Amino acid sequence: NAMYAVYKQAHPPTGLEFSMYCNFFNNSERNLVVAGTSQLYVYRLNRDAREKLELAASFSFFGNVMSMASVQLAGAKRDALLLSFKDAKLSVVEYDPGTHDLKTLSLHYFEEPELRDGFVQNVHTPRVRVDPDGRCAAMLVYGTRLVVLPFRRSSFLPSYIIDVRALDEKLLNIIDLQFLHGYYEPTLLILFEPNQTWPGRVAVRQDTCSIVAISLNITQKVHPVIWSLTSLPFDCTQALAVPKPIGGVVVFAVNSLLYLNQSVPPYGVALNSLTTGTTAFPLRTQEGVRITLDCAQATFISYDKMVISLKGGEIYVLTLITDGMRSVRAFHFDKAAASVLTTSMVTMEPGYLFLGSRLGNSLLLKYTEKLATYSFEVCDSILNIGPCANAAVGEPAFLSEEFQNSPEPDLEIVVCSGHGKNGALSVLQKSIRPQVVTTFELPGCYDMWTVIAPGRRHGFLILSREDSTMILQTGQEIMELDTSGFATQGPTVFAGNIGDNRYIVQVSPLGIRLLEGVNQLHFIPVDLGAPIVQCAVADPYVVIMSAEGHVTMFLLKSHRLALHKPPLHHQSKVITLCLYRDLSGMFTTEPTHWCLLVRENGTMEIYQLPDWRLVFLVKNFPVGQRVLVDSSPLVKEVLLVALGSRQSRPYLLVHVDQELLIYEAFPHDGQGNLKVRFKKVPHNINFRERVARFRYFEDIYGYSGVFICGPSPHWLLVTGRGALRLHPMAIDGPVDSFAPFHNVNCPRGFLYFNRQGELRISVLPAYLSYDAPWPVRKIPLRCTAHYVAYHVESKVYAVATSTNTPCARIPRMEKEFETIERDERYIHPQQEAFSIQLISPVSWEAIPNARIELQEWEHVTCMKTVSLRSEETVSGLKGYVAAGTCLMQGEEVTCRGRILIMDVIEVVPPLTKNKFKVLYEKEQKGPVTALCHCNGHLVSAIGQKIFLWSLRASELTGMAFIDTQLYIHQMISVKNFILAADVMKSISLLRYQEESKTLSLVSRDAKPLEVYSVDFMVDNAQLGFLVSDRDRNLMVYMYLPEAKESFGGMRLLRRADFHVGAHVNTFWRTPCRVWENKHITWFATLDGGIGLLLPMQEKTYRRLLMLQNALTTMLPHHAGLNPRAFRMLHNAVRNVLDGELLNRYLYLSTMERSELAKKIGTTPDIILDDLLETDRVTAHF
Amino acid sequence: LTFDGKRMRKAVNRKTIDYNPSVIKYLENRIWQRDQRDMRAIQPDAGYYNDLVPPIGMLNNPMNAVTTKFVRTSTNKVKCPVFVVRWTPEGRRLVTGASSGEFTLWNGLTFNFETILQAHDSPVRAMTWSHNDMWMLTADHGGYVKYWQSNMNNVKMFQAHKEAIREASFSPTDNKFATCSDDGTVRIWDFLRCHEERILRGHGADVKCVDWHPTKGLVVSGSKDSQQPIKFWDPKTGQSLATLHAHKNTVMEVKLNLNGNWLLTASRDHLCKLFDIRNLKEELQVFRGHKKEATAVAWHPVHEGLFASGGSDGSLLFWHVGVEKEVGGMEMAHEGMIWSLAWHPLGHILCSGSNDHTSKFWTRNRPGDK
Amino acid sequence: MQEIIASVDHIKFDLEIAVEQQLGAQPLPFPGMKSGAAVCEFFLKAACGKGGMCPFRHISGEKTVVCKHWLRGLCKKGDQCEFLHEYDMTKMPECYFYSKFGECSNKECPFLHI
RNA sequence: AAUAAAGG
Ligand SMILES: [Zn+2]
Ligand SMILES: [Zn+2]
Ligand SMILES: [Zn+2]
Repeated sequence: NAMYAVYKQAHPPTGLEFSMYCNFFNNSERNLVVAGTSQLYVYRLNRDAREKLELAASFSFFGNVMSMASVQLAGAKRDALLLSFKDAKLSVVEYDPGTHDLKTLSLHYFEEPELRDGFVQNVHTPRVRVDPDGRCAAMLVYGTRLVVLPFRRSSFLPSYIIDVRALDEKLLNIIDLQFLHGYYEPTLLILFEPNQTWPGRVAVRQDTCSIVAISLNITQKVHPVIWSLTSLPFDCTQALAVPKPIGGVVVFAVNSLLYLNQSVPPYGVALNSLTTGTTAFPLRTQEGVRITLDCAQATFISYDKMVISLKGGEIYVLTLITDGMRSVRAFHFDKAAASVLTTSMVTMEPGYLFLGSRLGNSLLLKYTEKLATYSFEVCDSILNIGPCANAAVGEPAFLSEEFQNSPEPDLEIVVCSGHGKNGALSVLQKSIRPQVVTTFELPGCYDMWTVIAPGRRHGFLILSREDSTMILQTGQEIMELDTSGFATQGPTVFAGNIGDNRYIVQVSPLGIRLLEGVNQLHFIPVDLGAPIVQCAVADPYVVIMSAEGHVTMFLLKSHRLALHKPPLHHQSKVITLCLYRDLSGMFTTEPTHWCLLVRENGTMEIYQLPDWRLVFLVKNFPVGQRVLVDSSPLVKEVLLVALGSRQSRPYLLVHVDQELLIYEAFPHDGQGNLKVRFKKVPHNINFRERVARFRYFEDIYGYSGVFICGPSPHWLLVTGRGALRLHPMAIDGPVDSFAPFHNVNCPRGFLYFNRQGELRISVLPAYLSYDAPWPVRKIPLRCTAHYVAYHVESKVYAVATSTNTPCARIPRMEKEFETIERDERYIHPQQEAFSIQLISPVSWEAIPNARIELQEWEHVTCMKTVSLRSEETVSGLKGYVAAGTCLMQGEEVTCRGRILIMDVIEVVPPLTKNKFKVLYEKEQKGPVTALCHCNGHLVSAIGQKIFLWSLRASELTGMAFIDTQLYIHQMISVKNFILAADVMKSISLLRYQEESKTLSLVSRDAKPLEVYSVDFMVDNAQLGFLVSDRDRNLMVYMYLPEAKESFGGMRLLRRADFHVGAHVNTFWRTPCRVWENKHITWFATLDGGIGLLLPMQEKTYRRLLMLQNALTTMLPHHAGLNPRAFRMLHNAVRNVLDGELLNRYLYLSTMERSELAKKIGTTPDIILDDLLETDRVTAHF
Repeated sequence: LTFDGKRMRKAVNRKTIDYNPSVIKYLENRIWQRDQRDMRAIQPDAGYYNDLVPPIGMLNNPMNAVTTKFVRTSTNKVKCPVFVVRWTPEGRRLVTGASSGEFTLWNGLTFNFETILQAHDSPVRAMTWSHNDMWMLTADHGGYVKYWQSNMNNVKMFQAHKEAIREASFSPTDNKFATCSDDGTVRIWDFLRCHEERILRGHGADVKCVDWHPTKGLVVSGSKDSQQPIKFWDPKTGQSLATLHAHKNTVMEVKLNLNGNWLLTASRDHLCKLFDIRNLKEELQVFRGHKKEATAVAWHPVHEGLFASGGSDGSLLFWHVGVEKEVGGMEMAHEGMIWSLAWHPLGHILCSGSNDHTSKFWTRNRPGDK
Repeated sequence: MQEIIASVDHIKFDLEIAVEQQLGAQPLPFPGMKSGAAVCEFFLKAACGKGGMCPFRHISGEKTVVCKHWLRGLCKKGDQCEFLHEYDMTKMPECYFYSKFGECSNKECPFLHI
């Protein structure tokens, strides 16, 4: 009796961790390779349109990247990336220029239990270093085994392992390792400390750290020591290799700065003055400086200077003052600027600097000069929304009054993002809600065109209809112009603008006519054997296609339309075509003109104009292959557009039977043919239930892009960065006609038909940004946000936040406060103060003067929206906001707490209509560590007991307690049950009885496990418990009394596992859209992604399991990793699919789909039914 | 001198070593730190009284758990030498068994007397908890094994050996256990019935330690016998898998590590030995430095290479596996011999019960002390 | 997540069926034990099957004052103790240290001073 | 009630 489920990645993670600057694509330009957990982004630095970074490529892995390096091999024409994955995996990959993807050059597994020396748990991450002269690489695996990989003058050789502790001067506890600059042989400088100590034991032992220079001879596997030093300060943190011609290392310790070299006494300098009685090293004070160098990032921006990002944000510029022979004499600090909490840092082109951050938005900065001072300027920022510490689910404020009266609810996710000076609230929605400015009722009409007439504001709304048409004047008020030069007599097949909007062309199934306002200039009748059915305008060309397959071209020569017949004599009937006015520079063999044509015999072709010359052909087009290549199923539509900055990135959209296909053009290179190929793009758009379904707009709110109409409508947007954004819009129904619009009521807006015969003139709600994986609004708090709680009846957000101050006192046993008194150069402690704010979803600005400050040293350990019984509401319950507080003085003070029940009320004021009503605030006889509700009671966790309180007449009244585990830190209830979570024991299932007033332990997981959070997998008449652990694993346990190993029911049996690959700290869950009482269970990971588990049937689970095995064994994967060993724990039960792999079936041609479904036995229609139904069921937010 | 709990003593501000501030600090560091490569270093200064995380907060430094700071000494009023000390599974409190057969229950936060019970009719020698935290199992001198519940109630008392039982341990499923005796045999028992499955008759005399394995079915024993000091057993079968000639004196204790790869043993020839449980032909390493015998050993419950030991002279030393020389220690911790050690389930307090009639509490050091 | 969006009230669970019927339950292996157990429903409605050795808490008598050892979790007379195992601070015993002398040393004294 | 006060 198990529970099956799919996993899905509802939002890719955002926080970046590594950055590098290398020749990724080729040896012409260099560009920025940044990484994340399981993600890789190659950005191209622009200098126009004002610097911005254009996303050039993006890849994802079945493995969390643990390190990254670059190398320039022997005969290669680009740099190879050496990536490092879990416990030992060194994978060397490269760029594939003929397919625009990432090829795996080699894969190295160094995972054998002989290498662990006994220890089962691994705490020593892989660390990959590369020699500056690209002559070898090193990888420190398991904290002991130094793997050496030479490169050839196949550019690879047999790697070999070294016992780093077998060397003379046995190494232990390695801190960090580097290669030096300026040696005839490669040389690894290792910083370690043989005799380890603790900041509580520096009185007993110090001067522990040492360094060694291991000169690696790769030709005959010899590696002696050349120089070592000992007794260095106990808390050395980092090593920095100093480029030539200075040439040494710079070693950071928490309180000092050291420079080391050959034949040079260690030049050390103490920065703050906590080096008193903790080092016997000779440290000379640094005068006008008082800082600490832990958790600091550093990079050299010249041979002499370097930049340092401290633990708090401040950016300094260190200069290595030298003698006449570049022997570092003294140092110089200089506080340049302040910035974000970096997590990496790299120097780009001279003048630029990328500060990578997983705690806030990554920043590209610029530095100019003015012995030198550098000022910094934020040039650009990459959005980040992690770590997602907590998440509330609240409803948006305004919804256009037509979109109400709808069954599906309208929801919104507020998330506690960032840390420190960078703590914000991220508001996320998934769809788009068009702000409906006005509505009409025009039944009968089935198509429209919005054309500019006489500064690019739209004139006539050329509508269309069955037998006749209709035209609206639309300058100030939407008024039906009648009796005009246009053709109202028949059904219009096209309408546009030619000659920089100076003209109009209305194409009808009898001829074409060109206009100049209301009056027509010219009309030429078109008869060729068949009626017109297709028309495509690229200024100054017009190409019209017939209902049978003839083609004819027009242009505007100096003033009406001129006839021309294209010499495309061929034996295959034509089905579709389009024109393309290229402003970019990619289509070569400055604007040019291109005609993309599709025939009946499968083929596709691309002609240049006006000559109608062949430059590119594809044999088997409608199948949907993955790279379109120049060769020497009912295709319904085809559209080729240029997007990005200044029309830089061309895509090809295709509507084939029930399928959407998206290609992006990339360059490549018979002879005399188009130098372009077309790589397929993955997506999740569903076309399942002669007018165009693709609608190009530019500047609908400031954005260029396309609208994909149909049963599942979508917005395809691209911005200054070439990041493609695919946003749903299904609040209205299935859209079936669209038009970009610009008036005095809808300035930079749009208008569209739905399928109830209604026009809607609308604009984009101008408070979210649409250049993000989801539409997001960031809200900076300048502090740290811990807990967020949407209070319902008030529609407000209660937010518990903190801020750091210096520290002055020290508590004692009768609670003396021994005041701290040090010299001037003393780095004070840090001390948090909490505040509980209100935030309004209307302006997303904090309500003025409704803020609860809390007593000094009083941390808040929890804040929830609990619904407690009361004789004032209909449903007998009502929601409050409760927060439990721990007053943590120190280790030697009996930690107490306090419970704080607030309400949010309505008062006579704009924003000041809401205030806190502190209904209860009282000290409890122990720490308060988590709380929830259970049928109207406040379930509090005080110390090591769990109490169930009743708030009557505004005073808490005990009713039951129970004795529990070490430290409860999470509790979640459902329907009389409670589920407690502990910090070293896994979980316990509890219960309450209104009648006898008795808690009771239903059962428990007797094994040990370090939980982060816990929730419920709700299924039809079943209930699992979803747990996430310290090891990035989700796990579903159940209560099965008749299971013969759930003995008396007194155990929880792990009925499913899954290795998500990321820490999850918060869950929530929503119903569906076979799915009767199944709930989707969502969560947010501490890396900035969103995910979901969906409960399934077994019948479907087995089919999709067969498919999953076939996909993982029959396809190649990026960097060779396999998606089976990546979803394993650390006994294993694995009743959970992958979801991120099943969607790869959607990315296969129909030939390959048929092959694989036959090698399983099933039918690709049934496969796609399962997959796409799982997709449409989880379409929320 | 009677102490019935009715004497009206004035208040006392008890010397406390609390863990809740440190745990709260750790829960707040989780959300914005990957691991200890994202940790801002604690300073050795007296004002950083809030920047301490528990042993789980840092796994790149086991040195923190070297508890050489005295806290509190817990002596009864009618003194007896202490034989075995065990934290209840949730760290709620601490239990001491002494040579009078009494259980003395001490608090685990302020360390004060809570209660006392007359448990055995004989010096209590063995005390251990099941892996599910439900059953406590005790053994006295020259006699019985008794079953205890979490509230310290006695549900079943059963004669096992005609002579003194020295140690015990549970099966990973807690359904069957072992007892080694002064009769030179190891008897393997069923639990729900008090039924004896096997008798193990390999030793020469006075099996004085036994221990099951966390996953496998192999039971280790250790004796006075200079000819077969350490032996292996298969419980269902009852056959000596191997024999281990490691110590030439009565091997006091024997400990299998939770990763299932390591054995550690301690003997009256001043030494402790770590053995790789699969390759028994050699000695994985020899922990030297004890001016007299070694009598008690205990692995740390969070860190995998850290353990503590105490000898016949009052010393208690702290050792780490990959490390050669002694890591830390306290020379005159007691006056008599340390009989039993116990780490706190969380790993920050160490209790040591000795032959000088007391039991002392040790904790981690404070930043920037004297 | 909220009681408005995802409302599991119209549903019955496997738990709620295997809890109020005591489905997986074996009798006690030793006589005399049961704090942290269900107040037996069958014994309330006079249908207790396990016969005195029921694995869940029997409530035979009526009791008046809170059990002094139960508050610390050390009561051995469970299911047969003379004193309530209920957390009702209005039915707590009287302070010895106040009733005899006249000055309690516990600032947070849970015992009824009077 | 079976040590609530076990800093005697
Ligand atoms: Zn009953
Ligand atoms: Zn009782
Ligand atoms: Zn009192």
